[PDB]
Order: sequence, then structure tokens, then C-alpha cells
Amino acid sequence: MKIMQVEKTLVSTNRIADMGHKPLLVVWEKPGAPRQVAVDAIGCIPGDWVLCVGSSAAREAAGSKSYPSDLTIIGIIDQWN
Amino acid sequence: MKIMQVEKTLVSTNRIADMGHKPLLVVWEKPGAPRQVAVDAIGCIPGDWVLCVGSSAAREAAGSKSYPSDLTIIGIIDQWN
Amino acid sequence: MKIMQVEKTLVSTNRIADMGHKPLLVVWEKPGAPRQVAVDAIGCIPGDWVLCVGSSAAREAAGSKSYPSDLTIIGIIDQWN
Amino acid sequence: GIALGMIETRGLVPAIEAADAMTKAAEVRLVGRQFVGGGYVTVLVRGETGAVNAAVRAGADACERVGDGLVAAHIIARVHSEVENILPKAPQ
Amino acid sequence: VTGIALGMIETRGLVPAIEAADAMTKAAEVRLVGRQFVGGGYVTVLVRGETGAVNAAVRAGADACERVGDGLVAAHIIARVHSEVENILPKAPQ
Amino acid sequence: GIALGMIETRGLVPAIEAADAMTKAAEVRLVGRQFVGGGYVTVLVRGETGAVNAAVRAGADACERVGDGLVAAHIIARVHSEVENILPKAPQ
Amino acid sequence: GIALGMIETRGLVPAIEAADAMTKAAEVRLVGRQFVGGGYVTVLVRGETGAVNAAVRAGADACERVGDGLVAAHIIARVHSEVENILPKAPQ
Amino acid sequence: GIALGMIETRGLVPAIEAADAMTKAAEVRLVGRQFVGGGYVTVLVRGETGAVNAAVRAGADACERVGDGLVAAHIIARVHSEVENILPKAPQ
Amino acid sequence: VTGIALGMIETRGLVPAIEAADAMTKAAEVRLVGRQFVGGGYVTVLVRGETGAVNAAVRAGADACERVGDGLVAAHIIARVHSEVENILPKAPQ
Amino acid sequence: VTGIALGMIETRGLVPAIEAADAMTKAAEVRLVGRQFVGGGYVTVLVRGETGAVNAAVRAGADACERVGDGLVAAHIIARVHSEVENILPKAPQ
Amino acid sequence: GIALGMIETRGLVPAIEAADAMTKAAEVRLVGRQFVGGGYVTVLVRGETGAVNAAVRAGADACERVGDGLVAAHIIARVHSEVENILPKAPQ
Amino acid sequence: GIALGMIETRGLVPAIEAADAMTKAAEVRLVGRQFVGGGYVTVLVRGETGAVNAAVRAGADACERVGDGLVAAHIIARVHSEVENILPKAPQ
Amino acid sequence: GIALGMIETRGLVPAIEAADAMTKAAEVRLVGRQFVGGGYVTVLVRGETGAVNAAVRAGADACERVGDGLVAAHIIARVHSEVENILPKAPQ
Repeated sequence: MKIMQVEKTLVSTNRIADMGHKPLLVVWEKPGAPRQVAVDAIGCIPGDWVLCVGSSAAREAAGSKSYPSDLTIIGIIDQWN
Repeated sequence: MKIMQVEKTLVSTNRIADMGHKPLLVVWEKPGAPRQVAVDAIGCIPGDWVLCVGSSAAREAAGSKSYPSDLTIIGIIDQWN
Repeated sequence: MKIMQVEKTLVSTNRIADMGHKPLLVVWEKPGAPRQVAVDAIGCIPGDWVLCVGSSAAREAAGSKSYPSDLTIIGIIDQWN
Repeated sequence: GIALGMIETRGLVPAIEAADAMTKAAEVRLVGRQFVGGGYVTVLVRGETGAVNAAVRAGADACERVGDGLVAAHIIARVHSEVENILPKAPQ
Repeated sequence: VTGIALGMIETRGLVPAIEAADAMTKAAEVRLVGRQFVGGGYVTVLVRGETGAVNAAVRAGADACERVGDGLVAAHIIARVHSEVENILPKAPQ
Repeated sequence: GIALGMIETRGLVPAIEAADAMTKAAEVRLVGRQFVGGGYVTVLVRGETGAVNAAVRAGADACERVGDGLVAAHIIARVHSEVENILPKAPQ
Repeated sequence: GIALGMIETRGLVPAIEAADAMTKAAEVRLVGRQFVGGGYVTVLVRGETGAVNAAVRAGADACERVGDGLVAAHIIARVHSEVENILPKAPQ
Repeated sequence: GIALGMIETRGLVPAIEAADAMTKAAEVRLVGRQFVGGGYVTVLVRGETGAVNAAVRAGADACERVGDGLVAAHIIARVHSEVENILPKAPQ
Repeated sequence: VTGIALGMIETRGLVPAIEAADAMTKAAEVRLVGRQFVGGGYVTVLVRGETGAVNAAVRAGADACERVGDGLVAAHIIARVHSEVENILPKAPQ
Repeated sequence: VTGIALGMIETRGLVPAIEAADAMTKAAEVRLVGRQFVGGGYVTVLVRGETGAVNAAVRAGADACERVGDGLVAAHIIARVHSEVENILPKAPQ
Repeated sequence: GIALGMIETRGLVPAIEAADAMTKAAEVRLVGRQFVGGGYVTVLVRGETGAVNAAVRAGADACERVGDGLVAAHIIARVHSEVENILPKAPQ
Repeated sequence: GIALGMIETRGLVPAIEAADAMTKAAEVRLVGRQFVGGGYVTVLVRGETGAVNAAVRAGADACERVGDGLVAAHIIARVHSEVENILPKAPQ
Repeated sequence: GIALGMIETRGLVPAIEAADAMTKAAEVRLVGRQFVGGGYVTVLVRGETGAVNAAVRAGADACERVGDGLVAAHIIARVHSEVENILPKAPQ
């Protein structure tokens, strides 16, 4: 898992129906680092430090074994800087 | 698998219930390297050199086929520097 | 798959029981490159150039569908420099 | 954006969860939380049509299983000028 | 008491809500910030604090009020509240 | 005394009967009557622990059969200081 | 942190394993190991509420299957000042 | 107050939980925690009769389901002067 | 309070023993001379006094503690104690 | 003998514990650092050493003491002990 | 204290036993013993509410099995001033 | 002799009987009597291997039927030097 | 390291495979290959205890399915000084 900071929300209206209703967030390891998009399974605000899991675990973390995700937020770190 | 050094513990109170009771540790390949978070399946102290497995093997190493993990500590290296 | 050179052996006495009896080797793409640990499914000596497979294929290559490995040596290259 | 999204719940806890989920899901503005009466609570957001669509879907998903649950989740992409007189502009 | 996490408990009637508020404040280091009469008999009590404290408080309050009067309706925790929702969250009980 | 007694009823007539019963049964102070909504009415008393116990018992017994009846009867021996902010001080 | 976590086991080996697991899981301080009598052993930790919660959960999970097993795993987020007089401050 | 409250549990974790519950429920003083032997643990409080009644009720309810559970919960309103010699004054 | 008779009550746990001691001292003119933690959960309380007083006290204590906690184990009276046993009998409760 | 790994064996009674300690110390290069009377019949013996030595010692001790007296309760190994637990671990047998 | 405790028995021996039990159980004042007629005997105590509750409970338990037994055990937390004229002040 | 004999019994009377039996049966030294806890008692002797074998056999036979009986009887011909630190030297 | 590991096989091919697997698995030294007689062949390694454990496990796994198979796989962590006189120091 990686420690990442939530930057902003992301909306894709024509995304595939397999994505369900889950929201999407733009995350990076630090400001200026390469951007990635994660499925928000917790509900996070910009500036939050979050735990993100990839590989096949992200699919089940996002809701189902066949969910189309390779990066899912699974928790907010209590204290981090 | 990767050889990494345990830095410190990590707590996420609002993490998803699929994570169970397993503890989390911050690991890196060396001091100053990018940080990662692993599920501690062994029980390790800071400064320990540990073996970490990713991909789908980390899920089963952490306890179950559907566990939400992509990095799990599976052993402490007997002698390493 | 990656071409890597075997450096030395690695022993973790308290490793999880799911690892079975398989030995572990330290491998790198070249001397001085970042180190990785692979399950030795062939039997290799230091200095050997070997073929290493990752992802979910390493699990089955190491012995079973649920083996905890993300890097397994699956052959020794006949001639390489 | 001038689109409108609203979610109605039974009780205040699912309504708060729905509003939180919507505002976290997209760039929408929470313009009202109305105590309808008899236990109904409605939360309303404004924004661009796609943002409101995403926010309402996420909020309905989040609040479906909280408390006494969800009653309605609706999106109006183009609001007639007459309805703006009954739509609140800021929460209280 | 610091922290920006939010804990909410909804009950049917005021007596279980008061019991839940007492249980939460006794169980953890949280601030009682509001009691709201929703309508139709629903009453909601809200607390603020750190995430762990709010978690413990909400658990204790739900357990305490589940058997009082007409019972418990909802018990929820939000670790981080969006700034938009703070406009509809009460700041002092009054 | 700082103990808290609480009786909730369906309707106002059982609530008034309960308040009369408690205040006659023990030396307690009637500090509030709240219209909760949906027909619930709550009456609150303060006093010493034993007085409040006796008063709540008497009030529940008196109001259990009046009108639509009694919903809850609860005693809190020692109230946390935070909860004091949501309790009325005088029966306005 | 002033929260309190405790784990009770049958025997000393599961208690030691539980204490080790808790202290490895979170930033908590082991303040006592008590031989209760009749085989019971209790280990107590102090720290911030979330840290103690994580530590106690991990310790219970770790010590459940060791020796004669686990008896109790409890967390008290806010300890009354009276109980501090019976809580140990450092192990022996 | 000179009433005496007493809760006996199997193990130390339910005893600590009971002590916390009583001291939070009423204005009572925790005067002792005794390791009886064989796993029994007893916690004693002193205070006014009604406060002690409320505290013992709360402690029994809280500790009945923790660990190996509750053994006894007893209240003595007025203690004979001879019995004071076997009761601790402070929780050492 | 005079008398050299001995009254003993054994219980499982401390709460029934304390209840028995209170009952004995309230019932008769006896002195509470000791509470002993035997081990394994046994607790014994001992009183001294005249034979009739000790008899009444032991009866009352057994009746009172038989239903408290884990209950009563033994209730016995010795009218005259041999001087050898006084070496193992406690003199003050402490 | 160096090493900071910990090996523990719990038995019912002292005779199996002594047999286990003898077996461990004969089987591997470990130091016997303590024998503890837990209460209720439990006895625990603790050894320190390298991880492999402690593993071998604990295996041998469990095998040896499993059939002596009232038997074996627990056999556990901790490769690295947190510094907090060292405060409750004995340093010398005595 | 101005609470009133009352125990009625069939015969004088259970009444005396009940009076002894209440006065030993709590700090209450025995203010009267009345020969009602037909074999009824009533004993009355005054004191604080909790003390009177404990005393009446103890007296009922003690006298329930003595002689012809117990008839009634009642507690009035606060006595109306008119009723004071029919209650004895001292046990003549 | 440096062999070690060990007899564990339930209670002290069988332990004393076993110690008497071993010390009478062979030329062994009684080096300790340990109250293990929970009723277990262990008696330890030292001497030459054959003497210790005879002594342990005699002690087990003698104590097997006394009181609550015998738990274990074990002989270690040669004790590792590390184990000497947990064995008593004199029967205090 | 002074630990000892040995593997016994039926035939020389599984013995050679076992020795190769052990020496490849860990940092151990092959000190002997003994033709026991009747087809038994034994290979012995020395090293640190953990290294020998890993080597023996890997060698047993490797040679289990070769030729007539494996007979024994054993690890002695601490070798008595007497056995060193029958242990070979270097292969032939």
C-alpha cells in the first residue's frame, strides 16, 4: 500500500457502467508528484493523507471481485505529515 | 519479494472493515527511500529488515484470498545489513 | 520475465509456514542494481544468470496456486553475459 | 453550474451522510438542508450537470444503508426560472 | 477537546437521545455540539472530536440507548467532514 | 441534587399527569417540558438520587394508563457536564 | 494519550505474546503485567485512543491461538480519575 | 456517605470495567481492589446509599459480559463498625 | 467484648465473606478478629466472644451469606479453643 | 551466547517445566533466563538466543515435556522482542 | 429525613424482628408500633429516602418467615402534611 | 552425585510422604520443596544415578495413594549447567 | 556455525541432489558423503543453526522424488563433543 494525499475530485460522465456509483479522486504521493486516480471507498476531503491499495485487492476493496479498479482508498491515516 | 526496513507503525481508525485486526507498518528499502505500508503478518520492531511480497500473494499471506493488501511482510531476515 | 544474476542466499527462520521448504535467493539485474529476493524453483549458484517471473505466475511456478511469492526463478539461461 | 440535485432521507443522519458524500464526490455546492416534516429531510446541491449527476449517485449509494435509509435521489439538469423562487440559495 | 471528526446518533424520542449523549460524553473525550428535533419523533445528537474518541463514543452511545424508550435509529461516524457540511452542522448545543 | 429524571409520553395529557405525580411524590424540581415532535412529549426533573428514583417510579405508574400512554422512564444519577448544555434549566 | 487497553489470558505465554503484538502494532506503553491468580494474567497499555484500539485488536488476534488462549480484550477510551489509583504506572 | 458497594468478578479486566462504570455512574469513592485468589477480583466503593445503589447497578451491567463475567454485586447501606477493620480505606 | 469461643465462616469469594461478617457483628456481641485469603477463592472470617453470642452470630452469618455471590462453604463454632490453636488464630483483623 | 529471540514453554506443574528447560538447553545454544510460577499450576520457562537456536530449543522442549506429569500448555517463539516487553521479561533465572 | 417506612405483620414477634432488622440495616428512627386490632401490628420508621428503602427491604426479608408472617411493606418518599397528624412522633 | 529426582503431588501431605520415602530408600539429599501454585507441590533430590532411581521409585510408590495422589515422577541423570540456576541448593 | 544437518537416501543420485540442494539453499559446508552399506548414502553439512535448518528442509524437498527417494532428514543444533569424533571433517 502507498501513502498519498488527496488533491481533487474527478468526473467522467461516459465511464463504463461497471464503475457503478463510486466516486473518483485524484491522488499523489506529494504535491508535484505524478497524478493517479483512485476509487474513494471511504469518503475523503482534499488534503487528506490516505492509504491506497493496488493490484487485485483494489477490486474487492472497491465493492466486488469484478470491479474495474486498480487503485482504491481504504482508509484515512489518523496522523501524518 | 523485496528487502525492506521497518520504520514505524501506522494507524487508520476509519479503515474498511475488510482489513480485520491486522497491524500496519511503514517500510522502505533504505532510510530516505519512498515509503510504503505493509500488513505485518509476523510482528516486527522498527529497524528490522523484513521480506515483503506484493501482487496477489500478499492477500493470501495476510490471511485470506480476499484480504485487501498488496504488500505483506512474510518474514524477518536472520542477518542483514 | 526479467534476466537477473544470483548474488547470494537468504534465510528467514521465522517466515510464514505457507512458504514451505523452498529456498530463497538474492538477485539483481546487475551488480549494484537494487536487490530482490526470488524463490529458487531450479537450484542456482551465485553468479548464475536466471529467468525470473513475477505477478501471479510466480505463485504457480513456486509450487501452488496459493504460494506466497511474487518472484520465482524458472530457469537458468544457457549462455549469457 | 445551474443544475440541481437533491436527496431525501428518513432522518437527519442519512441526510448528513448523503450531503457529505455528494460534496466529497464532486464540485457541487450545498445550498440547503430542509426539515420537511414527519421525519423527511432533504439536502440540495447545485453545480454543473455532470458534477451533480456524479454527486447525487455517490450520495444515494452512501446514504442507502444509514439509519432509516433513503427516500429519493433526483437530478434536474435544467431548472425552470420559476422553481428558483422556491429553491434555497444558502443553508441555515 | 480538539478534533474534527463527527459522530451522530439518531433515536426515536428525546429520552434515548439524552441517554446516548450522556454515554458518549462519559465514554470518550468528545464535545456535544447539538441536539436536533428532526420531526416525526426523530432526535439527533452530534459530537466532535478525534477519530478514535468519536468511534468509541458512538459505539458506547448506541449500546446505551438501544434499549431506552422507542430505541435507536442510526449511529454513524465521519472521520473528516467536508467544509460544505459544516454550514449545516451546529457549532454549539444551545 | 443533580440527578436527572425523564418521562416520555405519547401526548401532552399523560405528560402533565406524570409531572404532577413526580412533583407530588418527591422533592424534585420540574425543569422542562419538551414537544419532541410526532406526538412525543418529555418532562424532566432534577433532584437527589433517591427522590428522583421515587418521583420517576410514581410518574411512570400514574401516566402508564392515561391517554396514549408512556414511552420511556429513565434516571441518570450523575449527568456528565457536557449533557447539561442540552438540558433546560427552567420550565418555560 | 490517557486511554487504557487491557488483555487477559490463561497463562503467561499468551499474555507475553499479546503484549508484544500490541506494542508492535501501535504507539502504546506497556504499564503493567499482573498475575491475577488462578492462572489469569493481564497486560495493560496506555496511549491515544486510536492507537490503543489498534493495539488491542492486534493483540487479541495474535494471542487468541496461543496456549490456553484469550479471556478478555477491552478498551476504555476515557478513564475516570478514581480508576487511576488502581491502574499501575510501570511494569515490574 | 458510608454505604458500601461491592462487585466481584472472574479476572481483572471485568473488575476494572466495573470500577470505571460505577465511578462514572455516581459520586462514589473507589477504596479498594482485592486479588482474592483463584481468579476472583473484588472492587469496593463507598458513598451515599442512593449513589452506591446506582453505581453498583451500572457496574454489574457493564461487567456482566466482559471476560469471564460477574460473580457478585452487593450493597450494604450501613456497615457495622467492626467490619470497617477489614475494609481498605484507600485503593493501594 | 469478652469470651474465648471462636466462630468461623468460609465462603467462595470476598463479597459473601464481607456480608457474613456484617451479619455476624450485627446479630451478636462478637469481635471480628480476622479475614484470611486461603487460596483458590476461599475466604474465611473469624469472630470471638461468648459461646451463646458466637452461636447466634454464626447462624446469622451463614444465613445471610448463603445466597451472596458464589455462596457459603463452612460455618463452625468452637466453644473452647486449645492454646496451641491460638498460635495460628489471628488476633486483630488488619 | 548472544541473540535476542525469545522462546517460552508453559506447562502444568514444575516437573514438566524442568524437563523442558533441560531439553531446550541441551538441544540448542540458548540461555535459560527465567522460571515463573504463574498461578493455578502454570509454570513458564523462558530462553534467549539466536532465532534458529531458539526455534530448535523450543521444538525439543515441547517434545520432551509433552508427556511428563500434567503435560504441556504452550510453546512459542518471538524472533524480535519489542523493547517494552523487555521490562516484563526476567533477565536472570534466580 | 422525612420519608416514611411501614411494615405490617400478623402478630408482634414478626413486627419486633422487622423493627430490629430495619434499624440495624439503615440509619432510620423507629417512631411507632401500633396494635391495629385483629392481630395486625404495624411498625413505622422515618429517615432519608434511600435509608428508608434499604431498611424496609431488610425488614420485609427478615420478618417474612417469622411467625404468621408479613402483611405489607410500603415506603412513602414524601408525606403530605395532613398525614403527619395520624403518624406517631415517638414510639411510646 | 549430580542426578536429579523430582516428584510432584497434589497437596503437601503426599509430598512429605514421598520425600520421607525417597530419603529413607536411598542416600539422596533433599534439596527443595516448592509450592508451585494451584495445589501442586514438588520435592527434589540429588544424588548418584542409581540411588536417585531407587529413591524416586520408592517415593512414587509411597505417595501414589496418599491424599490427592501423585502427579509426576521424573529422573534426569545429568542436568545441563543452565538448568542448575533454577534448582534450589538447600531445602529452605 | 557448529550445527549439523544430515540427509540419508537410497542410492547415490538422490544423495548428490540433496547435497547440491542444501549447499545452494544456505551457507553450509558439505563435510561428508558416506557409503553406509546396503544402498544407504548419507550427506552431512555444518553451519549456523538457521542456515542448516533451511538447507536440510530444501534438500529433503529436492531429493524426495529422485530415484529410490529419501530415508531421513535430521538437524542437530548443538552437537555433543563426543559425536565430533565420529563426524567427518572433510569429504573424500
